[PDB]
Amino acid sequence: ISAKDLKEIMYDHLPGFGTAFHQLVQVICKIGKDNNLLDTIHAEFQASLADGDSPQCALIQITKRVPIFQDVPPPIIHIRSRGDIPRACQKSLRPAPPSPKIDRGWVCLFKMQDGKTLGLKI
Amino acid sequence: ISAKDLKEIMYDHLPGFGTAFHQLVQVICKIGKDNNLLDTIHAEFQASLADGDSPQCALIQITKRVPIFQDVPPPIIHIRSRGDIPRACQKSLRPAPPSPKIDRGWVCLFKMQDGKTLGLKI
Amino acid sequence: ISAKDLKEIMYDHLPGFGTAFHQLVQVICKIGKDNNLLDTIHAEFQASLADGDSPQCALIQITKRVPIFQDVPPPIIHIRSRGDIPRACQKSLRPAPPSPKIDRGWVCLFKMQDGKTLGLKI
Amino acid sequence: ISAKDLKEIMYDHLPGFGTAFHQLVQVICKIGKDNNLLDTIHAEFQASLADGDSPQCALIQITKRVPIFQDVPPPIIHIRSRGDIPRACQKSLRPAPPSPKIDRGWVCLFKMQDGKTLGLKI
RNA sequence: CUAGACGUC
RNA sequence: GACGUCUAG
RNA sequence: CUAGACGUCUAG
RNA sequence: CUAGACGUCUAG
Repeated sequence: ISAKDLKEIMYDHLPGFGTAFHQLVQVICKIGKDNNLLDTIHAEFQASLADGDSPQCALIQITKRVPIFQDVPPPIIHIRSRGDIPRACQKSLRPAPPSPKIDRGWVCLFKMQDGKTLGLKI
Repeated sequence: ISAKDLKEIMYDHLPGFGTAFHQLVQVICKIGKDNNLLDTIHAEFQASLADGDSPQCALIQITKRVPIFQDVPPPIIHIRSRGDIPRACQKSLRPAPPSPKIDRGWVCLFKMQDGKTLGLKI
Repeated sequence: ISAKDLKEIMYDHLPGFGTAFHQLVQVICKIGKDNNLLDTIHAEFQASLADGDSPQCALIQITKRVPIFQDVPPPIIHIRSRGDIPRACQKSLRPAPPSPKIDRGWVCLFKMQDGKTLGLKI
Repeated sequence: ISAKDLKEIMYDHLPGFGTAFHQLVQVICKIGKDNNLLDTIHAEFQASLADGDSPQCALIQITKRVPIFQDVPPPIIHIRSRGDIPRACQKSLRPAPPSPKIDRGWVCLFKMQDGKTLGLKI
């Protein structure tokens, strides 16, 4: 399975667009492709859904049960302005703690070119 | 001159915990113990230290300068989940080439019960 | 200044290997890198040395004088056994209090897979 | 294939008792066992048989063709008297060079507890 | 771990 | 500054 | 020269 | 164990 196919598959289950969970889909598929775990993640998403878990719940479970998400920091994405971040994410931005953890809700860190940093927290 | 004393000596010089180099210590000491070459391995480790080599570089020198590490394949270590691999090792896992060699940086091969196989590469 | 460069600078002034101060160097450089205080830490280290303080004293003064080490808790490090902690650090290990502070000598917290927790205290 | 079964497969081709070659069978099976090379060693034993080589010759072909036997030293076997060595081996004992190698005919080293040492050379 | 060469915003 | 590949210790 | 041997060395 | 190379000795 490809990262794009899993992204699309996870998306078709998500309500709205550009929410924190879409960003999390992006992060999960990115890191998962980077260490050849797309397969396992796919399996876990499917399991979780089949178990009656909501897709957001499933994604969170991936963050907690897939080992790579315990060891990687939330990815840093460089952006231009705070307005580049989708509106559904706006009210979910907050100053980053010393060690933000993916399995504790930290999807990514938005590092702006003027120095500012805002974390995306679920 | 025991595998444990050598393990402890090497660990005492290394930064971090559960890193690729700790695992490499494990492999080096296993093979050395298995063929009574511990003394040699030790001699080479301190010779390298005497050359100004980093402890990491020294372990690598062991693999390059002691001939047996040219002849044995990276060991296969069977594990249940990928989460049995230490956190520091996670970002060093990658698909194995056809004939991976220890003296080229391939510490070991992790065989997962789900079929997956990933090599540990420095 | 990069964390690795600062790490080597600080190491070059430290006696022995795998002491509590080596691990403390690792902690200081890790956190300092996590928020660009590398410059500040470097300046502080160098000023202290020029004033005639031992490098050990300089490191401790860092934990006391640089504000980040009063806002962050001692990092938690996952390891398998107590025998993974370097020998020079062994007699410096002890049960952790409720709120260990970096500026009070608490370098890191070792979390073992047996549940047990040991702090490294200077 | 276990070390004992292969030991026997190798024995069943050998004449006499307590010969240098029975001892060599032991050395080969030990080393192959220690580095999990029993399968390949076996494979070479029959390849040699398929060439029409004498079984003794076949074993020597193992020493020549599987690389590890260039790199592990002849094993030290501790004994009490020279009369502890099987008689068929007596006529093959002689002083050991600084670095005796298995692929050059040095099966093992007989070490007396008084310190004196005799090599077994085919 | 580190060095060299090359590629990418 | 962040990545990638190859090579070497 | 031929044939039996013993040593040394090389090779499988 | 086997084959080469080189010496040596013994015999015819």
